[PDB]
Amino acid sequence: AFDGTWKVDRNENYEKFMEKMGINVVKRKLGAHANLKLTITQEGNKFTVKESSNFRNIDVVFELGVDFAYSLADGTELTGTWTMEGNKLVGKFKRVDNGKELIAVREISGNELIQTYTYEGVEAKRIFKKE
Repeated sequence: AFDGTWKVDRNENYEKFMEKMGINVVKRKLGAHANLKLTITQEGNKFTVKESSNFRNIDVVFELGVDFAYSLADGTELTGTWTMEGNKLVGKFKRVDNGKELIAVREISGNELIQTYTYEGVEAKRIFKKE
């Protein structure tokens, strides 16, 4: 493992969007409604290896600083960057829905992870990770 694998959660869009975005009938709550495993390992300027989620499971593509634009569980809505060293995270782009560029944190604490996503402005996170 380049850094770890630690795996459950993510931030709640299910909260952000729940609280602010659109909320509705938990439509854009991609925040919480799935198990997932997160791993990150290949080159050293990277953080990327993780195939597990409620239905799909594969997540392996990163750069010293990039993320994707697609919708984590809908049409297409996401940003691309993630720029840090492997120890912390900070990288961001604007979403796909039109453009919300905000995302910056590593998920790490003793062993507990923190994925803080953002979008125009909402940071939010939910994770308790790693065995």
